[PDB]
Amino acid sequence: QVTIKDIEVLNCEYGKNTIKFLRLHREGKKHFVKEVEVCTHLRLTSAHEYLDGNNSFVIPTDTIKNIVLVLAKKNGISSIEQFAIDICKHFMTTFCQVAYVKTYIQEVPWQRQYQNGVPHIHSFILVPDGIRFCEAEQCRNGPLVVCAGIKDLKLMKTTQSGFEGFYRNEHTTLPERNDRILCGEFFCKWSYGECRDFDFDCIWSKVRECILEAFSGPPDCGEYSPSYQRTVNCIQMCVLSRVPQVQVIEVILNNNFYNVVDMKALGCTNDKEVLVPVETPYGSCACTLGRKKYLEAQ
Amino acid sequence: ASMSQVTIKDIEVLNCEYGKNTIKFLRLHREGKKHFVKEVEVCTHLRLTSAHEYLDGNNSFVIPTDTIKNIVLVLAKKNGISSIEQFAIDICKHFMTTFCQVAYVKTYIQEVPWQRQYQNGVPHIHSFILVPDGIRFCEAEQCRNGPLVVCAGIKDLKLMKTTQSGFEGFYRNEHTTLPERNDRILCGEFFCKWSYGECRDFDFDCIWSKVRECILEAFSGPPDCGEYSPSYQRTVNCIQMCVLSRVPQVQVIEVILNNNFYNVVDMKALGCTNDKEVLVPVETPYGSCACTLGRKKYLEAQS
Amino acid sequence: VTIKDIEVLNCEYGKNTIKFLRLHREGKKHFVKEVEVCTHLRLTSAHEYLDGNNSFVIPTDTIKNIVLVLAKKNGISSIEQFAIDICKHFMTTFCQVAYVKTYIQEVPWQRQYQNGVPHIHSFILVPDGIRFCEAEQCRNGPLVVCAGIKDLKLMKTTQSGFEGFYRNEHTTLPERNDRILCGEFFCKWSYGECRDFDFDCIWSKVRECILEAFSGPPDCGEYSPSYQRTVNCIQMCVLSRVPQVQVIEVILNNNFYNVVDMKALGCTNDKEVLVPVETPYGSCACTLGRKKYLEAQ
Amino acid sequence: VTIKDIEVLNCEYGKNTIKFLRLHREGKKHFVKEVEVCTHLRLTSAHEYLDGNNSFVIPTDTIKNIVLVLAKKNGISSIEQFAIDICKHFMTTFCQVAYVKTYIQEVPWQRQYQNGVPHIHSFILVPDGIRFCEAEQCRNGPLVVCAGIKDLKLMKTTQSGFEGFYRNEHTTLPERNDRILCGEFFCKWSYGECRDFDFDCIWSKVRECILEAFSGPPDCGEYSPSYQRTVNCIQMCVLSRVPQVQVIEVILNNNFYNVVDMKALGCTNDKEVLVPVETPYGSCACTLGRKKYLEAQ
Ligand SMILES: O=c1[nH]c(=O)c2nn[nH]c2[nH]1
Ligand SMILES: O=c1[nH]c(=O)c2nn[nH]c2[nH]1
Ligand SMILES: O=c1[nH]c(=O)c2nn[nH]c2[nH]1
Ligand SMILES: O=c1[nH]c(=O)c2nn[nH]c2[nH]1
Ligand SMILES: [Cl-]
Ligand SMILES: [Cl-]
Ligand SMILES: [Cl-]
Ligand SMILES: [Cl-]
Ligand SMILES: [Cl-]
Ligand SMILES: [Cl-]
Ligand SMILES: [Cl-]
Ligand SMILES: [Cl-]
Ligand SMILES: [Cl-]
Ligand SMILES: [Cl-]
Repeated sequence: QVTIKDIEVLNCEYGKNTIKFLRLHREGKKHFVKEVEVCTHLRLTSAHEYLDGNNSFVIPTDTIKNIVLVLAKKNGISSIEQFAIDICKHFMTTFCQVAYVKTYIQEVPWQRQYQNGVPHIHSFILVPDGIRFCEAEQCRNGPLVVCAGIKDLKLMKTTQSGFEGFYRNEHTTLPERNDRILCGEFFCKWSYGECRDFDFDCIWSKVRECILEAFSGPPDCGEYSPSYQRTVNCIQMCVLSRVPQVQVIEVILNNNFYNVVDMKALGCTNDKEVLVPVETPYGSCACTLGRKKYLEAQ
Repeated sequence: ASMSQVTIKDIEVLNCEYGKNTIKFLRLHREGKKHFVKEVEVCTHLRLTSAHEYLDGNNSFVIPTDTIKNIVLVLAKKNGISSIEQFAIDICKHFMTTFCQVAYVKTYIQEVPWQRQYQNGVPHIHSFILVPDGIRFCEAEQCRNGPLVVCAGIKDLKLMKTTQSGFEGFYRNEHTTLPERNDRILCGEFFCKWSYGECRDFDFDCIWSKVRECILEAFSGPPDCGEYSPSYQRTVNCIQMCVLSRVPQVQVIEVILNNNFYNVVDMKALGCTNDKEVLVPVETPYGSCACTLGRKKYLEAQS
Repeated sequence: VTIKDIEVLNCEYGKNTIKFLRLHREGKKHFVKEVEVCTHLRLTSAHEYLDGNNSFVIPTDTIKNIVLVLAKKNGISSIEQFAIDICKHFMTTFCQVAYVKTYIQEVPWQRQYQNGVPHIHSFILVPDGIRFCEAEQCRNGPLVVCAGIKDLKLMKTTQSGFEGFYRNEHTTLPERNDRILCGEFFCKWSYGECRDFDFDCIWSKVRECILEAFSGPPDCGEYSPSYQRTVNCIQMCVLSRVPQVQVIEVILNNNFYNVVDMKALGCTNDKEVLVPVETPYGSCACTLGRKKYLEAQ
Repeated sequence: VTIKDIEVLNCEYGKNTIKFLRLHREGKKHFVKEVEVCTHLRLTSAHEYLDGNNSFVIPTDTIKNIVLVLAKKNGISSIEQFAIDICKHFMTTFCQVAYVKTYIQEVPWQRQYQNGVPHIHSFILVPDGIRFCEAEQCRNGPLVVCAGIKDLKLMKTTQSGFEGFYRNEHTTLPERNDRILCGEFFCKWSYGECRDFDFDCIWSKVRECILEAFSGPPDCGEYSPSYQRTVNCIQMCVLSRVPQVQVIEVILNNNFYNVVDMKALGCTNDKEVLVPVETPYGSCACTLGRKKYLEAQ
């Protein structure tokens, strides 16, 4: 005889997803664009809309959309991180029924066109070299926490990669390799915690450079990777060493193996000339590192 | 910093996880001329008892993701697949009993929805058609020395009712332009996931089917009149309470409803009168709501 | 380089992915037809391209408005009749239209049932092959109607092989008399100008022919010596059983299911565990027409 | 219904999505060309379909093997030359082949740079337009080569309108002399049989013409009176500046950006916040050819 008495609400969450818009800014003839996709989710201090059919405290998801568009118009978007902070602060300062707010934003990667070294006043091209995103979240009476990241970042090096000295058992057929293609799709996300004493765009760029440089090694010789997992650690340690603002960094590496096609039966000798990617199944590894000092201090 | 560099000393590993994703295969079973298929997609992830592969470049304890794939295929061949839940349990148990360096294993499985073809009510011995009316999945996970926990679910389940839906009496402020509505199309894409915890005294396929029926029936109401929904959130609660009322084996149920609004096109400027005849779906932006309900007795009984 | 040096070989424009649901009520009982419509025009002039002169251009926005107005005024008895109505509207209304093509696909909503009782107003999405149609007309030429089914995925676990094929120095494929036959089908058939029949009944009849020819009889099935032969069996079955079909195109995109070699893993895979190859993939395509219909042009 | 009553209008088969990377080393410096290849054949007979006789069928598996062997033996100087090599191989090797078509697209790997210094062996995926080419040949006919760029998304925030279009009772679109012009481009051009040039240099030249004609000069831009006129400006720019292009097809799929009405929200939106409409969407397409090239057939 199952009633509300027997049942606990563990979690209730709602929001508006994929709010797409472009913020246009004009300085005379020169146009500036920031196109974004925004998700904003709320947890309310009550669940009457679920438990009783009573919508009294529910802010319509339509109103969440309107608030995002109004703030874009009124505040502009200097950085997606500042815009995410503004949205979270709006919900927390305005609505007592909001226990928690989270805003996710990703940039549409528009770049200004150039003709013969001259930047175009109002013409752009889509150049996805890794999607910039950020995330702000706040519990009522808790810290406002900001994360930034880069996803759908596909990096490949054609050498200075192996995987040797791994655990062997009766189901292990993988050969030892000291030369292979290292191809990874990266999801990288880092927390600034509460710190905001810096330029969000400059620090995002600095973290991106650390990820590319740690992945590749120096351009004249590169650097040997003994595993996907070690490359993830090199990226994380490089970011933490060079960017003090990063408190916690998560890196997910989804890899594609490139197989040297055996062409003996086709009367041919394939000396790492023709390689076929395996898209599925695929390996993943994931690590989150945090500074001892930041975790201790809570 | 006051250091030119962080070292292992300054850093904590909060999480390390690796695995094999999208292991696709079909398990074929023959009873004379009659063929039976189970095609699945499997993901298996491990956490090891150390992170030396990350911290030191030492792969001694790393089970190749290739070996994870080989083990999944061997177990499919040796054990068969009576249910994806039993197969996920078998995979988790294999990793825990075989590899001392495994601290944690998680197996996710989804079924390719093959249905046997029929001609004039007669089942075909060996011919199938793909019919995605909601993707069946399950998830098993175990910490070393902890419970083996099994969840089942259905995702990409798209349900629509053309009436008996409104949203009224919501909070109003200066940015609220949404009108009150007591008649609209309720169109939802559902993700539903439920925990059996450690309980296994039942047929996984029969109970999965029972939960699916509860979801469709609670969404729709009775076939002769339906049932009024005063919000997406209330419909989620009706689905959850229906499952919890009718299926004692479900301890915890999560439901996510991603909705599409269908707008009655204003056709006045085109010289005609649209009386809820032509409606245009809004795919983005879209609303979502999510609720997880659990039995007090099951949650209490854990620590 | 000027207008003088250049020929316009082709000019075409239109509105894509017009999505809407047409709701019809018979008391408490609701009926839905949700569709995605594309409508394309060729104009008798290209001044909008060649001179920057939009005088004859029907805005793509107007194409959308016309599709929605016709849905409201006429209803949708069948997507084929709706595609005919759209093509006729553009041809009879706009002298600047040289050519119109309307593509329509159905969102595959099915009415929910509880204990064998149909629900008055509740539906579930069941994509077991997308129904579509295409109507096209050149100015004062025939209005031609095609219907079809795409994203139709059929699989049989035996009664399939591929043997006796051409061998050369780059041919490693073994002969096989037992394999899984798994195909994603695109099927499209022309009624030409004929309209003396129920579009929904004939569509259903063609779908049944495709499933039955693919599968063979349910007690024993039927051996397929190639993907290409299975395509021919489907086409000949449709042409035999559905006189209204004049021309039928079938595309079969196949997935090979490989019996995993498990010798190195210390066991024996007797066609028990098979791994699908999604890419690269084989395709074959055939279009058959009735002599009578082709001759009579 | 038998073979007697039916004509085969078309038979075609092939291998789709052959993915591989061709690696080339000059000491420490690595060069990559990763491609996706489709190769389709029409055979001189249809016995595999009509009779269940596979004697002349080249397995699609052999098509894959041939593509990989040619990549290994010849390298890939350009995807156009590789597509030519594949077509020539099938025509010279197999007398049962009536027709061959090879489609190739590049995976857009770019070499990584650190402060202007190229990395010897490290790359990043940067899809700013997918490069493709297509070669086709009928037995005893010319080997024809086309090159192109697709999924090219360009946007300008002004110097775009659409005015003076045809009005009727279903036309609600207002006249506009200022709007965002946002287009996803598919561009494809024919060299015909001509091959007296560097395929990579000419591809780059055509890409620059497309960007420059779309944008106009960087200090003022150039007014577009329609999507259709912008397509014409791109085509005429390519034809003016690249003599090797004989025929050019351009498809523009547009997204309208709507200035959100914010009056009800107590706000004044002066082209500050714009929401893109992804569906439905307008398209226009034009193919232009040189008189000289078309006449000379
Ligand atoms: O670097 C690697 N890490 C792994 O865990 C793995 N498994 N197979 N190959 C691999 N390579
Ligand atoms: O049922 C509804 N719940 C919501 O939270 C909501 N927001 N806008 N419309 C809505 N409808
Ligand atoms: O039935 C088949 N037809 C083909 O053309 C083919 N090519 N490889 N395998 C094949 N199987
Ligand atoms: O430039 C344009 N061309 C068209 O054909 C059109 N239709 N609506 N808007 C349009 N804009
Ligand atoms: Cl540029
Ligand atoms: Cl290798
Ligand atoms: Cl530190
Ligand atoms: Cl069936
Ligand atoms: Cl049902
Ligand atoms: Cl068998
Ligand atoms: Cl086989
Ligand atoms: Cl006939
Ligand atoms: Cl770079
Ligand atoms: Cl505008």
